[PDB]
Amino acid sequence: IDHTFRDAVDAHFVGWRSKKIVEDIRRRHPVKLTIKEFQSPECAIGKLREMCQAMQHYAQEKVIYHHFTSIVANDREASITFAPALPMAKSDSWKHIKYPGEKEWTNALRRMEDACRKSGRYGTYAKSNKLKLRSLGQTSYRVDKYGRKMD
Amino acid sequence: LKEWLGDDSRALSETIDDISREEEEREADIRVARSMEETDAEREVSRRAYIERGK
Amino acid sequence: AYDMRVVKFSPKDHRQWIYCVLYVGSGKGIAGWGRAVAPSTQEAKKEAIREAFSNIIAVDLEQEGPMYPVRVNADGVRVLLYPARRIVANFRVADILCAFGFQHAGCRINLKATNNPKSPTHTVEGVFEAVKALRSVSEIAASRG
Amino acid sequence: RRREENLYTPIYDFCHRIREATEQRKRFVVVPSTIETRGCARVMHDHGLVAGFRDFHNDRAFAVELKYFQG
Amino acid sequence: GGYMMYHRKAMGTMKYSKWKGAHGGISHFYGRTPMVEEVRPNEPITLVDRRIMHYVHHSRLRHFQLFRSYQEKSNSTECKLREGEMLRRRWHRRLQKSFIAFMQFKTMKVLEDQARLVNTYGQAAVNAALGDPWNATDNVARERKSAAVRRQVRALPMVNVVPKHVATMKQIHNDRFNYRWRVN
Amino acid sequence: ISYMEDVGRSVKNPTVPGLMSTKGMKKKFHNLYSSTSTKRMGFSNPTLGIKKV
Amino acid sequence: LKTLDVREYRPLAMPIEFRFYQRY
Amino acid sequence: KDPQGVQRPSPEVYMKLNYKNPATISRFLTRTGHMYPADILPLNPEAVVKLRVAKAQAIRIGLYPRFGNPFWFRSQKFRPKAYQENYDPTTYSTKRTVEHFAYNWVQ
Amino acid sequence: DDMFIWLCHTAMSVLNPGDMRSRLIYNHLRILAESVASGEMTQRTAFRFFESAVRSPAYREIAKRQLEGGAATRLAGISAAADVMRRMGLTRRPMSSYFELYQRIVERSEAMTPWGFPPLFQFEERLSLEPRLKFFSRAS
Amino acid sequence: YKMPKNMGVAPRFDTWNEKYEPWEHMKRMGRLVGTGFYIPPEWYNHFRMFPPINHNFQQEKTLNPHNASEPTQ
Amino acid sequence: RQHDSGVNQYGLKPTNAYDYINPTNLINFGRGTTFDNLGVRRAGRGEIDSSPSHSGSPVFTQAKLIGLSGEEQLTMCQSETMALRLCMAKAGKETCERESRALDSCLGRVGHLRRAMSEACWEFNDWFIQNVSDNHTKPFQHRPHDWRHFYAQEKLVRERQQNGHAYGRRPKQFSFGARYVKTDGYGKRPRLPYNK
RNA sequence: UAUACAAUUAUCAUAUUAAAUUGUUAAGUGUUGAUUUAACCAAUAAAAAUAUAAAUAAUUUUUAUUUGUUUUUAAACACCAUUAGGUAUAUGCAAAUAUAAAAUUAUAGUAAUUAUAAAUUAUAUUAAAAAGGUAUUGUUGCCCACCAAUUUUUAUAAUAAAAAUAACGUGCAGUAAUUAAUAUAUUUAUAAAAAUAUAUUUUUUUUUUUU
Ligand SMILES: [Mg+2]
Ligand SMILES: [Mg+2]
Ligand SMILES: [Mg+2]
Ligand SMILES: [Mg+2]
Ligand SMILES: [Mg+2]
Ligand SMILES: [Mg+2]
Ligand SMILES: [Mg+2]
Ligand SMILES: [Mg+2]
Ligand SMILES: [Mg+2]
Ligand SMILES: [Mg+2]
Ligand SMILES: [Mg+2]
Ligand SMILES: [Mg+2]
Ligand SMILES: [Mg+2]
Ligand SMILES: [Mg+2]
Ligand SMILES: [Mg+2]
Ligand SMILES: [Mg+2]
Repeated sequence: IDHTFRDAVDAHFVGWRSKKIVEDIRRRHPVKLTIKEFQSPECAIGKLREMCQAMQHYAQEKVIYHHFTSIVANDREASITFAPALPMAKSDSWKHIKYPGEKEWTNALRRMEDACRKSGRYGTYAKSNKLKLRSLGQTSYRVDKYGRKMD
Repeated sequence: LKEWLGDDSRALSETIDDISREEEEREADIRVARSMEETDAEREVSRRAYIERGK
Repeated sequence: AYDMRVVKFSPKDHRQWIYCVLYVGSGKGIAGWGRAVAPSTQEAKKEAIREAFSNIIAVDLEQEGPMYPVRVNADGVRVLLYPARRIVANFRVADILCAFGFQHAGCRINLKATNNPKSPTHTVEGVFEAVKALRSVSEIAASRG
Repeated sequence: RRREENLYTPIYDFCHRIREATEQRKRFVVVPSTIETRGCARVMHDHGLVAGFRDFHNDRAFAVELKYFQG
Repeated sequence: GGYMMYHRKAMGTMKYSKWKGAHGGISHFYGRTPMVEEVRPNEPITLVDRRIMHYVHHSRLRHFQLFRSYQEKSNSTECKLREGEMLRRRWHRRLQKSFIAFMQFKTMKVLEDQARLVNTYGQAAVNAALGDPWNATDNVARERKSAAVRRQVRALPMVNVVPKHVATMKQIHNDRFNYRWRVN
Repeated sequence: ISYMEDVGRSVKNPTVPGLMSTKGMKKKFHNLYSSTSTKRMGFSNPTLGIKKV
Repeated sequence: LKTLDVREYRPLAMPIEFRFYQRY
Repeated sequence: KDPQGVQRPSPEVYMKLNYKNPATISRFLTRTGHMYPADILPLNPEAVVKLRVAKAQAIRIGLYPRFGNPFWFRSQKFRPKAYQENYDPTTYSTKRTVEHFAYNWVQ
Repeated sequence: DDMFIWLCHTAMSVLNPGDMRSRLIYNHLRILAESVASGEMTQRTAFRFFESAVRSPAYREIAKRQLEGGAATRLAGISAAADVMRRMGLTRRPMSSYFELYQRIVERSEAMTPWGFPPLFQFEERLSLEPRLKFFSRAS
Repeated sequence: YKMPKNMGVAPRFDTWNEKYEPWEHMKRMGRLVGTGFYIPPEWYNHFRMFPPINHNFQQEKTLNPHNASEPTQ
Repeated sequence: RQHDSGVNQYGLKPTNAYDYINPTNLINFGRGTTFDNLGVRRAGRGEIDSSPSHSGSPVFTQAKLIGLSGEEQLTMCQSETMALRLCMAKAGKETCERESRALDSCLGRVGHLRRAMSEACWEFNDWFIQNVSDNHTKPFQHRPHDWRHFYAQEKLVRERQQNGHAYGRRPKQFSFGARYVKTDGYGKRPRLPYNK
């Protein structure tokens, strides 16, 4: 099972998708979280960190055990992989929920910075300066269609 | 009226089996339907290609 | 009335065709109406005119107006043509009924004037349909022997 | 068949028999026979709206002959 | 678990699975046997088989059996399919009658043509052209001609084609004998 | 027809099967060449492609 | 429901049954 | 003349459409023992009632098999087997018509 | 030229159009013909005029004294229909009338159900047949 | 929603006859000429005194196949 | 005049009010369309929109009728080909070209036969277009919903039997062996729906 | 602000002159094993056929009666979940499209409408010929829900309901649309929705007058 998601993502998504992925770990499946679409490497890991620090928060309360497997920090892919505990004999012999921590993060971070700097391309896409029409509803002042104030 | 059946059995059976074979290999040349022919690979390819079409 | 309709000859090719509704009349007892869809304005005008001369109706003026109510509907347009002391009608319907030389007719389209459907086309086709359903008194008398 | 429905009368369906038989251009109609119904027939035949009519002293019905002119 | 005989999994071959009923001689199939053919001496069983199969296929029995014996379908889809089948039949019948009513006219024009040939060449001549033995001096000629006609009239066994069964992926129809798409 | 002669029939299938296996090869029809669609406007018909037979 | 039409769809067909339902 | 035959079968046959005539049951079925659809072999409704009832009874008494037509060959005399050599002006067979057309044209 | 088609219909498409030599029915046909030429009438209207024209009281019951299945002989019809085109000035060269009226009938003689016609395609209507398949047409 | 191709131009199968029927033209032309302002065509000059038959009615208006509508056909 | 009354100068002549609002209908019925081809809605033959119709559904099986090129197709010579096949299979010492002569005779005739049948069939297409086909103008009869009114008549009946109550209702399907698996006191066969 | 439905034919929830209800039949062992499936995993496999006639038409059943939910698996299929099971189809309860109605939405104060069907849209093995569009120079077309702000009415249910609405983020539900859709039923749930049981075409058709 592989979950691919974008760089810009709501708190909402983080919540329900976290619960999903953990529910998938509980059933013994392969789990890999992947960002193949990103503005910056830094952002990409911002979200990997978000999703993971939500995941342990939720999966520790329902107490399902999995160990962190693989961090691939790369030009076109920013990804982490988790492996479940095989049996209740595996849960009692090794009882751990094992995650990366500041060292592994920051290290594969600088590794992504250098890996991406070497290829000369720092992201698949970047945000565009376009402003779509936006209503704010009730306002205290004059506002143009894009949601900006009148000088 | 019943059946003529030629004369000797094996000489008839040879013919029947021959023409069954010829029909088998004139059959094998008929176009199948796209769906029968293609794998699940290109099914999923065309699926994503369709979902994303709005861009 | 004049109007514009888009006519698609192909998925690329698009023409602008126009649409005419008119009525030919002479107060001496003969009128007719026509409509057409053509490429140009002049074209649709001429087409509508020969379509209106194809459909010419006449009216027996011995009686000068209908002697009984005619209740008749054109497509979706319910029309009442009834005897009156004078000519009473919508301005357009009125000079259509004048085109026939009716003195005593009176006529109403669709109960309330706000009732759907209402188009200039409908207004014309209605009164012409109604008049075309009208029976002369002589004809009625022979009809009963 | 129910409450909200109209309550029909021999006159009501006498008229509608004749109307529908006139639309289908029939020569004869069999029609309900009551006092005012065959009264109505005699009056219509007076004015010549109807070719003829007869009551056979049949209880239910009697018959009317329709007239067409100029098609 | 217990399966019917026309079920997919019916007669299984596995370490657990064991076939049910008396399987030989006087058997489980005793009064359940739809067809029986005594093989005529010196007749290959391939003609027998293709006769049986042509029969079943043309009368749409093999259609039915294949259809019902594979998947379940609600009585509504069964009705829809059967009545659709029957109404398509009705339509095509009313087409056939038209064709036939025309072909009898064509056949008439032909017979008429034959009449005109008759009064161009005379009746007897035309009969000559059609194989009339006016040259038959004695019975031996007659018996030669009629021996010819005998050797024509004797019917060699017809090998009638049975359309193959098409196995598709998830099997929307196991009635599938062609690759055309169908309305389920 | 030129050169007719009275010579006798041979044994059916005198020819030994070729070294290339025709059996192990799978037949491709629809995607074989590349095509250009003449579709002018609208969504392509779902029954031809995009629909299980 | 949404109070407006999300789609701009005008069919031009006028089946005689839809219009005069008194007679059909 | 009969779109749905009220003529088929002729009267005598009804007598034997009971449970104890396997033969006369059989002349109205297929070679598998199933009935023909109405628009294939049309039967007077009486005959259909009597027939499905018969086959039912006969089956539960053991006088007719649950599948198959045991009299299939014997019954062929009773069915109108139509020779391709004669022409019945009324057929839904489109083959036979064109066959005779062929024949005469070739003549 | 469509005139010849019309006349073909009056001749061959009508069972029992009375005795067509009689000056009465003859005048009916004459007038209607001159009204199909010069466009004063639709072909359909003139045909329905012809078959609905007034002939003689108790027409069918006098028809039982001549005809079995109500099909009269077609000679009077064709002789009258040629006569009318000759006496009216229809053609510049006299023979052409008769020839065309004759020829168009002879060609249709070979057709399946030759003297019956579908009522919609028989005459002018909104939807028509292609010029090859039109009935007494020169292009068949 | 699939429909037979030409339903757009489909004729009215009940009423398409009315337009062409001889009586209609007799009445219409009758009140046209009555005006004094129209020169009567000659067919009118003729059928003026030989008006068409009365009781011939179509099958569209009368839904009876067994009705023998025409004295002629 | 010089052409049809249902077709004027610019296209099909627009009679009903549908034509004036939607005048694409006058000039385009499809990709088989030409200008002479308006008012004749069927287009030429072998051409797009050339197919004749029968009660509204088009006739696309014509060859299958005369038995040229069909699976059910009529075969001219069988006895010959079988006879010759038998000859080939029996022995190699004697070779019979007599059989191959009877056969090639048979074929030589077959050619002309087939051209005849094809010609007669095209005449049938012409006749069918003139005297039968409605030119796609009438409603389909060939699919069950077109007959809905018929089925309605039957549902109505099963309702009046039920005291005019359950419309479209049918008996609950029970089980493969509902009758013999149920104890005394419970319904062993499916009842009328009103009876439940 | 007042100022004239229909009554010959109108599809969602106020039924009504009706003949049913009850039937104890079938099926099962020889032996050493790759069946089913596009693909996984559990693991004996065979099976449950019969009823017409008759019941009279209308006038005070509307608090009465009535519209596919059903004991028994030590019996299966089927379906649901997954090597550990659940369930496996009218003895409780249960009015309800077969139409009596007055412009759309909305619990009957919210927005200003809505709904709709035949024009147009290139590939379905005939001796080339049958096909659909919620789009409207038309699939690079439109649309669908959750997920923020705000606006406004109220009959405040995890977190009230409803209506306006132009962000952000998920997807890809719908236009026969990548396992056809639609309605009811029951279950399921990030969100459109999905699984199963029935009806059904506002889905595209493939056609044995005793073989
Ligand atoms: Mg208004
Ligand atoms: Mg179990
Ligand atoms: Mg709208
Ligand atoms: Mg549309
Ligand atoms: Mg659709
Ligand atoms: Mg179309
Ligand atoms: Mg087309
Ligand atoms: Mg109600
Ligand atoms: Mg509020
Ligand atoms: Mg709210
Ligand atoms: Mg989708
Ligand atoms: Mg779906
Ligand atoms: Mg779908
Ligand atoms: Mg649904
Ligand atoms: Mg969901
Ligand atoms: Mg649902």
